[PDB]
Amino acid sequence: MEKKEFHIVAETGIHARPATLLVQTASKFNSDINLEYKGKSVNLKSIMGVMSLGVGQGSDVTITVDGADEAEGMAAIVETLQKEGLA
Repeated sequence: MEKKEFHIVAETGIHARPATLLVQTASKFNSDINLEYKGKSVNLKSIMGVMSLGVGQGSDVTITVDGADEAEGMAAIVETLQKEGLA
């Protein structure tokens, strides 16, 4: 299991295209991937879950990756957050 904290700085927060690309990336892995904000956790492979969380600019979030491809899954997520300018 891998866990990492991130501070969201995009003006859009996790919404619109930045949110869809993130979920698409998460969806490529077999591990369980969860996003947690202010104590509530959602499946990062679910666009509905992510939208329900309502993560805006300045938010502190935690991502947990747990499974057979968790090393490359966490790495890919870190890469994607930085490439999209989310965190």
